[PDB]
Amino acid sequence: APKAVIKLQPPWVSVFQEESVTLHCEVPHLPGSSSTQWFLNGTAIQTSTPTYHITSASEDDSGEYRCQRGLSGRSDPIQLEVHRGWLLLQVSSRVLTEGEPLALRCHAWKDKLVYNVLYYRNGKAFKFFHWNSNLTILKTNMSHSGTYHCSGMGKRRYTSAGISVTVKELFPAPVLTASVTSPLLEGTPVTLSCETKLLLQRPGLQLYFSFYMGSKTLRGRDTSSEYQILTARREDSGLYWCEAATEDGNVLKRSPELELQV
Amino acid sequence: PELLGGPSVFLFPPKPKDTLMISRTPEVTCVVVDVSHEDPEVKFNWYVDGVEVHNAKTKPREEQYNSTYRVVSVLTVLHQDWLNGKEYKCKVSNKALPAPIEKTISKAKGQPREPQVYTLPPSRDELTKNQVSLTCLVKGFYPSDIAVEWESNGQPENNYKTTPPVLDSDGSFFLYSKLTVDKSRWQQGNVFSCSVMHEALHNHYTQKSLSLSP
Amino acid sequence: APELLGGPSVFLFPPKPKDTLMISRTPEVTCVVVDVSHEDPEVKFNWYVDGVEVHNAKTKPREEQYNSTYRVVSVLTVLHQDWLNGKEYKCKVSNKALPAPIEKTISKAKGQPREPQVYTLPPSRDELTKNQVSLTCLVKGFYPSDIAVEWESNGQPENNYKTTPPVLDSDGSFFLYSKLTVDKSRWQQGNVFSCSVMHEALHNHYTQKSLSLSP
Ligand SMILES: *[C@@H]1O[C@H](CO[C@@H]2O[C@@H](C)[C@@H](O)[C@@H](O)[C@@H]2O)[C@@H](O[C@@H]2O[C@H](CO)[C@@H](O[C@@H]3O[C@H](CO[C@H]4O[C@H](CO)[C@@H](O)[C@H](O)[C@@H]4O[C@@H]4O[C@H](CO)[C@@H](O[C@@H]5O[C@H](CO)[C@H](O)[C@H](O)[C@H]5O)[C@H](O)[C@H]4NC(C)=O)[C@@H](O)[C@H](O[C@H]4O[C@H](CO)[C@@H](O)[C@H](O)[C@@H]4O[C@@H]4O[C@H](CO)[C@@H](O)[C@H](O)[C@H]4NC(C)=O)[C@@H]3O)[C@H](O)[C@H]2NC(C)=O)[C@H](O)[C@H]1NC(C)=O
Ligand SMILES: *[C@@H]1O[C@H](CO[C@@H]2O[C@@H](C)[C@@H](O)[C@@H](O)[C@@H]2O)[C@@H](O[C@@H]2O[C@H](CO)[C@@H](O[C@@H]3O[C@H](CO[C@H]4O[C@H](CO)[C@@H](O)[C@H](O)[C@@H]4O[C@@H]4O[C@H](CO)[C@@H](O[C@@H]5O[C@H](CO)[C@H](O)[C@H](O)[C@H]5O)[C@H](O)[C@H]4NC(C)=O)[C@@H](O)[C@H](O[C@H]4O[C@H](CO)[C@@H](O)[C@H](O)[C@@H]4O[C@@H]4O[C@H](CO)[C@@H](O)[C@H](O)[C@H]4NC(C)=O)[C@@H]3O)[C@H](O)[C@H]2NC(C)=O)[C@H](O)[C@H]1NC(C)=O
Ligand SMILES: [Mg+2]
Repeated sequence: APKAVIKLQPPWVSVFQEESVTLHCEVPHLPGSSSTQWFLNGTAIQTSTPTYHITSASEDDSGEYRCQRGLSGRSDPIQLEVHRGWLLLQVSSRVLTEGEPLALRCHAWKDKLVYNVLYYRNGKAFKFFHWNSNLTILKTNMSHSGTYHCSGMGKRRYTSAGISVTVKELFPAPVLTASVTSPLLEGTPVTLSCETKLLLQRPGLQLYFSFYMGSKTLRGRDTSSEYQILTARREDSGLYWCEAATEDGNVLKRSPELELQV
Repeated sequence: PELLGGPSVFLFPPKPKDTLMISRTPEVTCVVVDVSHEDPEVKFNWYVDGVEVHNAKTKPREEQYNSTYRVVSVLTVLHQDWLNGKEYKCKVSNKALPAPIEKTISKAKGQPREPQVYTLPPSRDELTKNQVSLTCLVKGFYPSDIAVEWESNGQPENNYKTTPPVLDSDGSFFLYSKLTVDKSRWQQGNVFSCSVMHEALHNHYTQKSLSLSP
Repeated sequence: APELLGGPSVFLFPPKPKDTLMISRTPEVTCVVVDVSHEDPEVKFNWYVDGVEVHNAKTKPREEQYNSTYRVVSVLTVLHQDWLNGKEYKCKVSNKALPAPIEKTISKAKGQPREPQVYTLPPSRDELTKNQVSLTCLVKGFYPSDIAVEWESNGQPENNYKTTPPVLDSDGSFFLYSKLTVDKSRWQQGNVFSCSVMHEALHNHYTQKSLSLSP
């Protein structure tokens, strides 16, 4: 059986003291009339409904939540922090894989008003809003990893504490090989490769490769990793480029141009 | 009432030396910060004593390190207009503003007063050291806009500091300028000049000299 | 109609330089809380000297300001050498309009202290045509900028003087001038005037230089 999955409503992993949040224990097997096991830092919680509602958060609510229903595996932990302060930088997740969107919010204590908000990554403000606004980055990549905070103008300028967000890489730049020899006697068997491999344990994820010449195509998105023209006439000579991407295309990377001489 | 938000405006006067030398170009500088990418267009209207002028030069948008834009408009001014107390108004319009922002600047009001300029040799106690301090006392001037320089034999001196103007009990200002020179240059009898530029001086300047003499 | 975020703000002030340099005086650290609301006026202070908590503080009574807020002040006497040695003083402010207590710390300005050089400069010959006359005290080469300069004559304080702010010099030390204005009759009658300087880098924290018509 697959694992349970916890979802936060609102999705923010950091809240203010006395704020409200609801934890949803989702199991793909949709059960009926079956209890839910909730855990705070390994300790069982005296609540068995499929959702767990914190009505007024305090320090005692902080830690790792995990949940389990039916014959499911226990869920991966979600970490909820409860903070005091003027401004709180809220994020939708602390860890992500490239391609997965990241949501950010500059939350004012007791929902008061700030304006002229700045969002910072690693000390530098990268986004400015006259009116307080959430911010979403759809196509995340490794460079979006860093320490996030925000500031805004209320009666005075206030600044949030930092929070760390990691965007994990999926595969490096798919470098293109050179089979043996350049230059070459035309009438020699080709073999060309695209050098990239997965960095995370993605059990059934498949990468799709496609080899280029100058710009016009040779072979489109295919599950095989090697382009093999039967035996080379140097019409297939010069600019060689590879591209490796996920099936959805939301993570795609380049490679150096291959010196090809047949 | 969520009027709050939008760009801010800062209006800066000319450098004192630029208003006093007909050679140089005095400018008033209107700076707009916190311009967003969503509403990047900034419009400047300039008025001199209420009557609009159209000769200002606007530099293009410049992205700041906090990812906001900064836009600057530079208005060249006539020396006598500024010195006669004409008012300079900058009016800034931008879609993120509920109404234009207006800033007005002018020379400080009040009857100008001529500075008295006195040069003071180093204290005898200082002659035991390798470098001595040459002192220029400038007092009794109004307004506080002034410029002070040191030179010797037609060349600028590379090593002097000047205090800010300080308010005196009579409503006028005073300051001091400290020129530091090698003891040998002072004892060898070189002449050093303190040049003071202020609107209330004849030809907008005076200069007094200082040299070792027993 | 949501209101702007914000509450009380805290400003934390160092002792007067002269108070820390004279054992006969009492140096104090001052914790000023502004924008205290009428609805929540209760303010609580906690003081900490180099981490350790102290209880010798004194909090003045509130005072309304024209913007219809309160301004509570808490004064903490400090030990001279504790301040001169660089210990840090922390003020902790608590109020219901705050999400958490505000903390501010101060300490002596860090950096290698440099001894002031003090020079008195008589009036320029060309000023001797005026009714009043300028006596000049040059203090240069000192660090930090915390300093105190005064004038006296015949045991009595001369108070008709102005002193410029410290100015950063091109060698990283500070300087200033102090200008004492006196009637030209007093100067030419031979009366002696003295510039008194107090700074942490001087021997005994004090030096003085005198000035009078030489011949
Ligand atoms: C996003 O970034 C921007 C950009 O900032 C830069 O980048 C960021 C990322 C940071 O790295 C930052 O540190 C960088 O500077 C931020 O923009 C800043 O915004 C703040 C306000 O939020 C502005 O603060 C005001 O500054 C005034 C002084 O500015 C000068 O001095 C500073 C250094 O001291 C310089 O950095 C400035 O650029 C200004 O420099 C002057 O520029 C003039 C124009 O070019 C020069 O004159 C011209 O010079 C040329 C020569 O080249 C010719 O000679 C021309 O002829 C001549 O005209 C001038 O030489 C130069 N001076 C110096 C020393 O270099 C302050 O005056 C002002 O204070 C007033 O307003 C405050 C209200 O906010 C108030 O609190 C103050 O009390 C004061 O109020 C005044 O009080 C007096 C009484 O004393 C009254 O009489 C007045 O009426 C009253 N005035 C007003 C208007 O109320 C501000 O502190 C800052 O200037 C600005 N920086 C820049 C570069 O534009 C932005 O804030 C960031 N956004 C966010 C959300 O974070
Ligand atoms: C509502 O009203 C109140 C009341 O205000 C007053 O009342 C009415 C009548 C009004 O008309 C108003 O004009 C009046 O001022 C408002 O309260 C004010 O709030 C503002 C902020 O909003 C405060 O501004 C800060 O001021 C600091 C320095 O203030 C001193 O100097 C001014 C005059 O220059 C005085 O008015 C102050 O009272 C302070 O004066 C000091 O008073 C002390 C008394 O406790 C003295 O210490 C003690 O003195 C006794 C003797 O009595 C013994 O000697 C003790 O031993 C000794 O300890 C002290 O000597 C005396 N000094 C002087 C010189 O007189 C500024 O430092 C501060 O600026 C910092 O912060 C800014 C933003 O926060 C920032 O922009 C600055 O850059 C600066 O940041 C600092 O920068 C330096 C570098 O320069 C760095 O090294 C620092 O690390 C850095 N620090 C920080 C934290 O950033 C502010 O400008 C104002 O002081 C305060 N007034 C009073 C009276 O308390 C209130 O704001 C109003 N509300 C609204 C919404 O308007
Ligand atoms: Mg005088």
